Amino acid sequence: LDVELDNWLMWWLTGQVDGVIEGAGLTTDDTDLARLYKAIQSMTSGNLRTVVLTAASGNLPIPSDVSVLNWVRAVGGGGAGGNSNTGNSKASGGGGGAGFDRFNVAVTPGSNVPYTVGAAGAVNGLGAGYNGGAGGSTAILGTTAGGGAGGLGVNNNATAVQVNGGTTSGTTPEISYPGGLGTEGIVGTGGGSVLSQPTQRAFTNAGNNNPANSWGGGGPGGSDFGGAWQPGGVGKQGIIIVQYFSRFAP
Amino acid sequence: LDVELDNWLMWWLTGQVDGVIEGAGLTTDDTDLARLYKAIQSMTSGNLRTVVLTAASGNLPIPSDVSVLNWVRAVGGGGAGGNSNTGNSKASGGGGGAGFDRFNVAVTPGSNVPYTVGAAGAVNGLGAGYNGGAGGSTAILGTTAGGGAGGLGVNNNATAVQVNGGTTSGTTPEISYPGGLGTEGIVGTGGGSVLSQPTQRAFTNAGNNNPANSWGGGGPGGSDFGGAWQPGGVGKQGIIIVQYFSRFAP
Amino acid sequence: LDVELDNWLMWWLTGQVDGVIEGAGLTTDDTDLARLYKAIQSMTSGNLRTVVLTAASGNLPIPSDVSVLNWVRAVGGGGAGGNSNTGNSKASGGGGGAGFDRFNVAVTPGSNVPYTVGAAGAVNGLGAGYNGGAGGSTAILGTTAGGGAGGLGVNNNATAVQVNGGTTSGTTPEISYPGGLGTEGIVGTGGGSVLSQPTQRAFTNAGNNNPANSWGGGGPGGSDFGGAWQPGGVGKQGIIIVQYFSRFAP
Amino acid sequence: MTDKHYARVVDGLVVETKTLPADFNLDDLFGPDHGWVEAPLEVEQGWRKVGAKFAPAPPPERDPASILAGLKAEASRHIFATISATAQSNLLLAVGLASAKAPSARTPEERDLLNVADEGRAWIDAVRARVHALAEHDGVTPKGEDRWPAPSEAVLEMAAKF
Amino acid sequence: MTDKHYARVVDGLVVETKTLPADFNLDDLFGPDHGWVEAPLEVEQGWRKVGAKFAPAPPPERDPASILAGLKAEASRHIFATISATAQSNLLLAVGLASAKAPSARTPEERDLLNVADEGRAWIDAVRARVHALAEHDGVTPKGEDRWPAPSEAVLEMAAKF
Amino acid sequence: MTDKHYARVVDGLVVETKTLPADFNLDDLFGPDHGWVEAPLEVEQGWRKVGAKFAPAPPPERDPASILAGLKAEASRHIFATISATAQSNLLLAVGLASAKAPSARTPEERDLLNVADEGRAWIDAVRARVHALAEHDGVTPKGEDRWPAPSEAVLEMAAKF
Repeated sequence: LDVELDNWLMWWLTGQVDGVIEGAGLTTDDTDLARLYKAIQSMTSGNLRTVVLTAASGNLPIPSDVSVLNWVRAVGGGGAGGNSNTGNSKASGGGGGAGFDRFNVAVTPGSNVPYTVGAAGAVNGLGAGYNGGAGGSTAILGTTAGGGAGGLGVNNNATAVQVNGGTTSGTTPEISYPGGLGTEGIVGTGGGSVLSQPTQRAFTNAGNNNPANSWGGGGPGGSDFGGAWQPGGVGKQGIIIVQYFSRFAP
Repeated sequence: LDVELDNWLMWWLTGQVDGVIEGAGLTTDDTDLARLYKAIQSMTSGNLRTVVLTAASGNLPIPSDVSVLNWVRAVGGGGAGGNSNTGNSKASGGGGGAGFDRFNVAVTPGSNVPYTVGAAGAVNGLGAGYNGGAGGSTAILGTTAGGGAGGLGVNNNATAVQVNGGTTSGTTPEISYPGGLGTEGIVGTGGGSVLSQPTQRAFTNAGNNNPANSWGGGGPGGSDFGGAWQPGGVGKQGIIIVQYFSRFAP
Repeated sequence: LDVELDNWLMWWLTGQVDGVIEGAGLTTDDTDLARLYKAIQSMTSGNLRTVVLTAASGNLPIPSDVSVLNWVRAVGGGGAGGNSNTGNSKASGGGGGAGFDRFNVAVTPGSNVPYTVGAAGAVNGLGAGYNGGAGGSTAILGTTAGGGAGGLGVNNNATAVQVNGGTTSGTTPEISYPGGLGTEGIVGTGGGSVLSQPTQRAFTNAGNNNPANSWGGGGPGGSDFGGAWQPGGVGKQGIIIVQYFSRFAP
Repeated sequence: MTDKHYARVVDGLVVETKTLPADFNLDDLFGPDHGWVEAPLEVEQGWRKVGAKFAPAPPPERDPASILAGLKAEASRHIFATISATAQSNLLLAVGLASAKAPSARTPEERDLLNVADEGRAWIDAVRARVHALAEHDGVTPKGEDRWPAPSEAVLEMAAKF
Repeated sequence: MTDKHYARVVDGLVVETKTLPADFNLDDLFGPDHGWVEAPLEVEQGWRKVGAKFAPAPPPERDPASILAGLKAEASRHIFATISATAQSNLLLAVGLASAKAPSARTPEERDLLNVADEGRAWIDAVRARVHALAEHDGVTPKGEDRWPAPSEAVLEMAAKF
Repeated sequence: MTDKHYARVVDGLVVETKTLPADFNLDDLFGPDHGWVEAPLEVEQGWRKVGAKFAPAPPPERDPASILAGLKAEASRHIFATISATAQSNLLLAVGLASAKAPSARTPEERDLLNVADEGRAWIDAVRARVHALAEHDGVTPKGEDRWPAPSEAVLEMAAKF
C-alpha cells in the first residue's frame, strides 16, 4: 500500500459519500451520523415535486439536477355540446377529450419542450341548432392527446348523431385512455375523460347549462322540453401533470 | 494528516455507511458486500407500506421513521337515491362523492391527525317519494372531500331535479376530482367518484336496488313501472389510501 | 488498531460504496466524484421499467436484480352486448370487466407466474336476440379480476335485464375496482372499467356497433329502431400493467 | 371520554352529521373554514337552523293542485290500460261506421255494440266523476275498487272482442 | 407439449374458457378457490355441467304466449305507421261529423269518404285476423305481404288527403 | 416576438386552432405527423381548406323538405297539447254515440256538442291549412297567433268539460 494511494482512496470515499448529502440539499453535519439516512428519504420520499400545468402554452422550467421525468400524465380538452332549438329533438353531447400517461421519460436539464394544454370547447350558443366547438389538443414531449369533438346542432324532431372522442398521437405512450365519445342525444350525456366522468344533461327551461365535472370532460349537449332552449354545457380544458425528484422548489 | 484525524474520518465514514443498513432494517453483514445495494432496493422499491382506512373516525399511527407521506388519496362518501312512489315519474339518483389526492405531504412522527371517512348515505326507504340521505365527507390533514348530496323524492307524473355532487375544501390538493352529480331522473343514473363508475337504475318490481359499485359512488335512485316501488340503491362509503416508506410493519 | 484491520475496513467501505455503482449499471469513475449522486436518480427515478402485458397467456421474464414488483395493476376483459331483433324492444349492454391493483408485491428472481389476460367477449351477432359472449378473466400472482358478463339477447316488446359486472378473487388486493355492470337495456350502455368508461349505444340502421372505448369496457348492446338490426358493440380485452426497478432493459 | 356530535350547517340546513372525540381539532382536520358546529344528539340530517336553535324539519307542503294532478294522472293511463290504444281505435272506427247507417238497417250486432258502447261511456264518465270527487277525500277508503268500480260484462266483452 | 383447455363452471354453467400450457399451477395463478376445471376442447361458453359431463346448451324455450305477443306487437305499431296519429284523428273527426248529418243530405265527398272508411275498416279487420291466425304458422311464408295484404287505392287516397 | 396561428386541418376541414410562439418546433412537440399548418389569424374553427386557401364555412343548406317537416311537426303535437289523448277519446265517443241516434231524438246538449265539434273541426282544418301554407313564408310574422288562431269559446268549453 502506497502512502499516497490510501490517502487518495479515503479522499475519494469522503467525496463520494457527501455528494449525496448536498445531492438532495442537506448540510454535511459531522455529528448527526444519520443525515436523513444520507438524504435518502429526501431523495425518494421527499423532493417529489408535482407540477400541474394549465396555461395554453408555456415552457416548463426543468431544474438543473432533474434528468428524468416520471409519470407525465396529460389530458386533452373537452368539446362543448350542441344546441337545441325550440322543438322536441335532443342535442348530441360533445365528446370528452382523450388522455395518456408516460413513465421514465427523459428530459435534458434546462428548458423543456413547451407544453400546450387544450382550451375547453366554447359553447356555440349564439343560435339555436348550432354544433358546439371542439376542445383543443394537449401536446407535450412529442405526445398529443387530441381534444374531444364538439356536439352537433339539432333541428326539430331530428336528434343528432354521436360524435367521436379524443385520440392519442405521436410517440406511443405506455398507457393511453381514449376519451369518452359524445352520445347521439336521447341520452345526450357528454363524454368523460381520464380525470372526469360522463356528465348528463339537465332538464330546465332557463338554460342552466351544467358543464363537465372536471378536466377533459365534454358538455352534455342541449335539450328542449316545453319550449326550452338550453344551449348545452361547456367543456373543460385539459391539464398536464408531471412529477420529478429535485432539491429545488417546483 | 493527524494520527487521530484520519481515525475520526474513517469512524465517521463507517458510521455513515451502516446507518442506511438498519435505516431500512437490515443486518450489518460484513461478508455479503452488497447488502441490498445499501438497503436501496429495500427502501425504494420495498418498504412501500400502503394503508387503506375505512373506519368512520380513528388516529392513523405514523411510524417513527416516517416523516413524509406520499400519494394520500381520499374519496368522500356517496349519497343514496330518492324513492319512487306508485305513480309514473322517476326518482333522481344521488350524487357521487368527491375526492382528491395529494403528494409529498409532511407529517410529524408519532400520531396522525385523525382521518374521518364519510359514511354512505342510507336509503330513506321508510316511504314513497322521500329523498335519500347524503353521504358523509372525508377529511384528513386539513383537506376534505365532501360527500355527494342525496337523491330527491319524487311524486306522481313529475320527475325530480338533479342534485350536486361533492366538492373539495381546505388546503388545495394538487388534483381534486369533483364528484359525479346525481341526475334529474329520466336517466336516473347515480353519480360516480374517483374509484366508482356511474351506476344506472335497475328496472324491477321487487326493489332489487343495485347499489353503487365501489367507494364514493352514488345510488341510482328509485323508479316506477307496473306499480313498482323501487326505493333506490344505497351509496358507498369513502376510503382513504395512504402510502409511505418505513421499515416497520404497516 | 491493527495494521490489517483498517485495510479490511477500508476495503469493506469501498466495496459497499461501489456495489451501488453497478447496482444501477454505471462505471466506477474515479473523477466524476458524484456518479449521478451515486446513480440514485437512476435507481429510484430511472430504471423504472414499465411493462404492459396483453398476450392471452405468457411468462413474464423477471430480471435477476428484481425482487419486488410495485404497482401491479390488472383489468379483466369486457363482455359484449346482446343483439337486437327487428321489433321494438332494446338489448342490454354487456357488463364491464373488473380490475385491481396491488403494491409492493414480492416476486422471486427468474421466471414469473404466467399472467393470463382476458380476451374480449366476441359478439354473438350470428343471429337476432342472442346474448353476447362474456369476456375472460385476468389472473396474475394469485389475484384474478373476473371478466364482465356478456349482454342479453332481446325479443320483441320485452327489454332485457341487467347483467353483473366483473369481480375480484384470490389474494385480496388492497385496492379493487368492481367492473361497471351492464344495464337493463333502455339506456343500454355498456359498463365501464378501471381504464375504460361507460360507452353508450349508437342509434343506426347499419349496425355501426361502436365498441367500448378502452380496455375492460363492455359492449353497449344492440339496438333496434326502424327495422334496424344492430348487434351491439364488442368488448375490449384486459391488460396487465407492472412496474419495477432494474438496470436491465424491460 | 364523551364524543361530540358535530353537524355541518349549510344555509341554515343540516346536511351531514358526525360523531368525533372531543380531543380533535376541527380546524386542523377540516381546514380553515368548515361550517361544523356542535349539535345535540337528537339533531338529525335535514334540520332547520333558526337562531341558535336546531328546528326539526318542517312538514312537507300540502298542495291541492298536486292532489288533483296525481288523481288525474292515476286515472289518466287507466283508460289506456283497461283498453289499449289499438283496441280504442278499433272500437271508435266500429261505432262511427256503425252509426253511419240508419238505425233501422243496423245489424243486430251493431245495435248490441252500440249499447255496449253506451254502458262503456257511462262507466267511464262515472269513474271520471268519482276521480274528480276525491280531492276532498285525498284518495282514502272508499278507494281503489270504489274509485274505480268494476266494469260491466259488456266492458270485458268489448275488450276481449277487439 | 399439449395445452389444457380449462373452463370456469359456475352453478353448473360454463361462463369462460381458456387454453393454457399444462405446466402452470391453477392454484398459484387464480388464487386458492377458482372453479376452473379441465374440459374437452368441444366445450364452448354457455354449457351445462351435469355431473361429470358437459352437456350442450339447452335449446331456447318456445313460448306460444311470446309468439302471440310478437305477432300483435308487429301488427300493433303498423296501424300508426301506415296512418299517423294525426291522420287517424283527422279521419275520425271527419267521419264523426259526416255521420252527424242525415245520409240524404250528405255531400258526395261525405259518402265517398264513408265508403273509403268502410273498406279501410274491412282491410284493418282482415289484417288483424290474419295476424292473429299466424301462431300456428309462426310467421313463415306466406308472410309479410301475405300477413299484411296490400291496401286498396282508397286506403292510400285517404292517407294522402289527411 | 410574434406568435404563429396554427390550425389542424383534417380532410380540408379545420377542427382546432392554436396560437404558439414561433420558436417552437411543431414536429418535436406534436410528433412525426400532426397536420398542423400555418393559418391567418382570421381563420376560425370549422373552415374549408380549398387549395392554398382557407375558405370560410359554407352556409347551411336550406331544405324545403326540412321546412315542411318542421311546420307539420310543430303543428303535430299541438292537437294533442290543446286537447289531450283522453280528452280526444272522450269527445270522439261523445260525438259517435250522439250521432248513433236520430237528430230529432237528439238531446239539446247533444246538438250543442255536435255544433261545438263542427266549429272545432273547422278550427283544426283552418290551422292545418295555414300551417301548410307557410313554407313560402318560412314561419315569419304573421306567425304564432296568426299561424295558430285563437280557438272559439266552444273549443275551450269542450276542453274543460272533457
